[PDB]
Amino acid sequence: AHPPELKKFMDKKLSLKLNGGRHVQGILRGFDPFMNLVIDECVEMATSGQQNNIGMVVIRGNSIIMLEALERV
Amino acid sequence: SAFDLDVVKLTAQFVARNGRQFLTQLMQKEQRNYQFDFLRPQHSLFNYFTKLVEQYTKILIPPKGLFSKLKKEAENPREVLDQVCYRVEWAKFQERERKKEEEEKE
Amino acid sequence: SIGVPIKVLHEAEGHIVTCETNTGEVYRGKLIEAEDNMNCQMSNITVTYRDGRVAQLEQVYIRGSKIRFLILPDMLKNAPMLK
Amino acid sequence: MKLVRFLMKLSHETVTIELKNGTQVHGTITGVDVSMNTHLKAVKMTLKNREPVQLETLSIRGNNIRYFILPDSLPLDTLL
Amino acid sequence: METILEQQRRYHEEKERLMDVMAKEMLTKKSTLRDQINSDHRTRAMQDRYMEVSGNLRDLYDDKDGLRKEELNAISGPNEFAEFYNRLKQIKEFHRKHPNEICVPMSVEFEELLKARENPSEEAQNLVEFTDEEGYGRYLDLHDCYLKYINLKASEKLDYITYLSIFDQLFDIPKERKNAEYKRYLEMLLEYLQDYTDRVKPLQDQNELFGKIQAEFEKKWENGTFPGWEERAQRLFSTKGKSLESLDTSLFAKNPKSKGTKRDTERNKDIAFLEAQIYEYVEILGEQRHLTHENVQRKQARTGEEREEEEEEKNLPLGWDGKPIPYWLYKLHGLNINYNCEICGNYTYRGPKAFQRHFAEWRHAHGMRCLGIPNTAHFANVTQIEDAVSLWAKLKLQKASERWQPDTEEEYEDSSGNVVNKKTYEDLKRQGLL
Amino acid sequence: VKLTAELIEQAAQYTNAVRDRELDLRGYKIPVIENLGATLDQFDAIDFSDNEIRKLDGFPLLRRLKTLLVNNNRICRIGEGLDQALPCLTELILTNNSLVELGDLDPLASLKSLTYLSILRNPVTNKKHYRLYVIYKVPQVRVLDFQKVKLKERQEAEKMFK
Amino acid sequence: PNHTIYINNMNDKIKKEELKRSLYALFSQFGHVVDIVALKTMKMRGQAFVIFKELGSSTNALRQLQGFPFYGKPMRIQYAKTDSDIISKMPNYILFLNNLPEETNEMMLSMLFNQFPGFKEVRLVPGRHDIAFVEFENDGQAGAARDALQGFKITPSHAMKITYAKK
Amino acid sequence: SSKMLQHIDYRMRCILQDGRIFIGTFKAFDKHMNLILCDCDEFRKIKPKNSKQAEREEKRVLGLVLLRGENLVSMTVEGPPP
RNA sequence: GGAUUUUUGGAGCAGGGAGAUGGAAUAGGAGCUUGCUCCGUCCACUCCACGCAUCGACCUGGUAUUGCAGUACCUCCAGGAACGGUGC
Repeated sequence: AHPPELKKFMDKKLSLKLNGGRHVQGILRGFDPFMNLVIDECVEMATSGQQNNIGMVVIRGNSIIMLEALERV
Repeated sequence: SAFDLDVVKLTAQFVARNGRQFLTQLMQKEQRNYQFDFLRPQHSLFNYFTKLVEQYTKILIPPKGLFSKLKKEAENPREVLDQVCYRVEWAKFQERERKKEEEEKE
Repeated sequence: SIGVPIKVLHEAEGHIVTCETNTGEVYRGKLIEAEDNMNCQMSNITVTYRDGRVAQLEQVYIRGSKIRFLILPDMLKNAPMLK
Repeated sequence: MKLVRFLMKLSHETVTIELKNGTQVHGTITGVDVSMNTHLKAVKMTLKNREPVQLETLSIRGNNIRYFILPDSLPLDTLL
Repeated sequence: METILEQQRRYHEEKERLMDVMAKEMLTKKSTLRDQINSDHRTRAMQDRYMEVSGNLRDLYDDKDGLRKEELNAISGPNEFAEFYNRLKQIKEFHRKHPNEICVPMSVEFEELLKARENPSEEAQNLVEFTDEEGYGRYLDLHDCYLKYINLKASEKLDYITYLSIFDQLFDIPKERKNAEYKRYLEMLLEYLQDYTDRVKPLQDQNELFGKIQAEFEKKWENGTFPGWEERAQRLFSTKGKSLESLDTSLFAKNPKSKGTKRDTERNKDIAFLEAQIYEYVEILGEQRHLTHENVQRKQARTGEEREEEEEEKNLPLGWDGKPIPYWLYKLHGLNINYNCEICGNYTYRGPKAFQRHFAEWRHAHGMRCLGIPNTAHFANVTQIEDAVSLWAKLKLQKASERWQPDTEEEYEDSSGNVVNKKTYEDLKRQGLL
Repeated sequence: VKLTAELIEQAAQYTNAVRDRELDLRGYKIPVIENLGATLDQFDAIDFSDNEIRKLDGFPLLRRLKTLLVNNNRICRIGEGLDQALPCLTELILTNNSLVELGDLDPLASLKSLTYLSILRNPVTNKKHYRLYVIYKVPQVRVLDFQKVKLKERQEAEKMFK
Repeated sequence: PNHTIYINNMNDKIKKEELKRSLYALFSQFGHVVDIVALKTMKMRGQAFVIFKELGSSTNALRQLQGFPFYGKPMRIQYAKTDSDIISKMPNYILFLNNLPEETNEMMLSMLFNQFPGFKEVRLVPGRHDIAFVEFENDGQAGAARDALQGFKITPSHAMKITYAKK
Repeated sequence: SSKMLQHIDYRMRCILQDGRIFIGTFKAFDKHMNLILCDCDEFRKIKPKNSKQAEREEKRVLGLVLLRGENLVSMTVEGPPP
């Protein structure tokens, strides 16, 4: 029962690796103690270099086992 | 010591080949310009020399390693069981002998 | 209750560690912020993605749910957990 | 009630565990806790396409097990 | 070296030590049954040590037949004797003795203090040869073949009676199809059983029993070992009948007896060896399987305490006249109160002055000695040992303080107008300056 | 003096210099090579610093071995059954040893796994074409006298002594 | 001297791990291998250190391997100026120390004099400076370390040599 | 009970989520039982992808590894306690 | 206290095609053993689309550094792919 420490990373850019080998490039926007980091301006990155802007991805920590930083925040 | 034991081994090698009671390979070694300190019978080493001679004889009997070799030992645990039981029977008779001798002396 | 595993994770956070994840995503770097739920924040890390092009990123959020293991300070072998 | 408590009726008990990594092992486990935690002993284990590997004191997990086989002299209703 | 002589020397030492060890091991014994099985194995293995000696000595003619003619001369002597002795007259002034010239075979083939094993006898035992309940020769492993048969047949009533009946008999009409892999499974259970038997009869000639069993497999089954009165001759490993003995033989080497059936004379070779070994092992252990079955009946019907353990096999203080002490008096003396004396092996005392005198009583004295701190009064009533050690620590410091030590206090000027202590003064004095 | 499994179990089996499992037995002068497999498949290096082992022999079946120290020893020859008992073996460091003649290089070649070797301080050292014999007999070798092997050396060592 | 021994002057086209394997094979002989501190950054390239169990072990590997051939150039090994982090977390009986520092710390002087089987005591002559007299509870130890210290470096600005005290 | 609490402090081969064996001188347990394996290494199958090439294992050592609770398939002892 | 981070599980599975190319001694079926024909598990060579790229370690020779500090891993050019998993 403890929220996660995305606190200075919020409203900033992360490039995330979720299951299916997929990537979500986006802004940290919203979460729950369930770690469900929700990315707006988030775009998919497939196996091939194809990428689609998804509008607002509420990407559950159910799969996303990685995400790297674009800046220092 | 290893040197004295080697000298006793040479004494056994000479007692295996001494073919006459007055002629051998050690009659020369006794008074032939060298030391001969195992040649004494009044030395206690004479007894170890006699044991080494018994060993050389156990190697010099034709059934002991000259030209015939029996495999009832090299592949024989049944004859080995027979021999164990034979040693044990000799031991039982000997225990009886010791008990009877102790009783008689007492 | 509270895990000496979590005490080990707290002694392994803050400096260079090397986490290893499910599909081979292994990040060797400053495992800055790890919470007892193990969602490890690494900093200035070199992560392989099992891809052998083990490239260096910054401030990654490597979850611990996929974490196969985590190489920690070799200096705390005399931990207070085991002692 | 659960059958975790039925598997709690196993100590000095000849069992056979088919575990999660294609494993199949004969084992007299050491002691099993409420979350199925049943540590093996003198166990002959063979995962998928394996050998009869021996563990004299091993700790077989819970949710990483698949199937359990109890003794033959084991009264079922008395074990649950 | 000495080959036709020293080789026989080594062989005589080996066989003689082996014969002494064999006589002792086969005359005296022990109480243990696992030890008895291992010791029968060890008597067989001592025969085997004499056996290596004999395998070296019985074909050892490559030195004898050739050196008996060169050493068969009657002319030479002190010449070669002097070559040898002048080589032997090197500097052997190394004044020490060696009993490791004759004193090996006793430590090789004798008994030990904790496990009666010789130089070889570091791992001599029934270590892996005895399972949990098997008992080194008390029970056997029928559970594994039983589990294999269970997984094969899958019968809702393949229970104790059926198992024991299939595993006791020799060659009845079997309770499972031998024309399937059940025969091979019986052969595997028989391989385990035959290993058990080769461990349970270790003093018998293993190779000779093997040769007898080989003559058995090669003549005693197929040359009319089972007579009859279809009934003249038939096979339990072939499943072909004979109008007579000649018909049986002729169908042995006919076309359909050569390669025209997957159960042919060679196409049933593995299952046939399995059947033969199983029948022989069962018909030998008709008493052993019987004792194991009696044991199993006990392990099925015996009570829980016996079965498990065999598988695992008013406070009133005294008066001078030894009665209760009455209650107001007990309250006065206050025995209820107990004192945890940690120094005394966590001894705990009732009665307060009792407690106190204990500090000079023995158990406390011992406690002190082994604590590493004398039983002086200064610690009496300090019962915890870390307190005791820090107390005696500062006490030590104070005793060393108030000691006058001339080494550090008593101090000496050298001649050169500068001063040192007694110690350093004498140090540099007697190491050549002062 | 008896070298036992006392001194092999009490030996140190832990992180070596190159971060491998090493088992040191320094300070025994152990001349007896027995009772070793009781490293229990958790060892790759067997070290006998300060030993007097009459030659190179006496090891158990170790399919894992990755380093062995037989330096400061009494190695005179080289025993036969080394490869099947050390197939993972590349480091058998037998410097400060007393190998003499190239007949002590007879089992040296039968290994397929030898790359990091040392037999330094032996009278087989200053002999002419000794490193030539070595670079002939050791195909898969990479570390010889702590400097790389050479294809020119291999050409010399194969071509000579036909 | 130091138990941490410097081992350098080899090639750089060789690897850190590979040269570590070579150094282990060639160092378990002259000393013990505790840890090989090897950095192949540019500020300290082509060099490493081995932390041996004994200081005389390290200096003896240095004095025997005083230019031993290896890895592209004969490698030179000496004692270090200090010791490594593992060991950091861890003829007569009396002899005059000449070139005895008027600056040395009695602690390190004691660890020097007790390199040998325990020394009796060291007495740095506190009158006319630059002299000492050290005695060892084992005279063979005194003579051993005093002969091996003839010309010994301590505070390398000088060589601290101890000979048998005279009559 | 805490079964492993006797067998800890020795080099123990812990099994993986993917079938490796990792002999670490195991320390301690939990309710999730996440492993803290000290002096710990790993080794897994170097698959030849063929049969005329044979199967081995390349040596990896993490030292002290904090194996997350989702790891263990088993825990056996492969080294006595040093 | 079996629901998005650890213990009631997403685990299982299968290796791309072909040539009058070949090995199964002790092991496959039928043509009712031998001979010979066709048939449902691999590897060695060769053809494609060395199953395709990255990078890492290494073998090859040349090549820059003489230097003190606690390491994911520290030269550069060029070849080869003996080895690893990442996208199809």
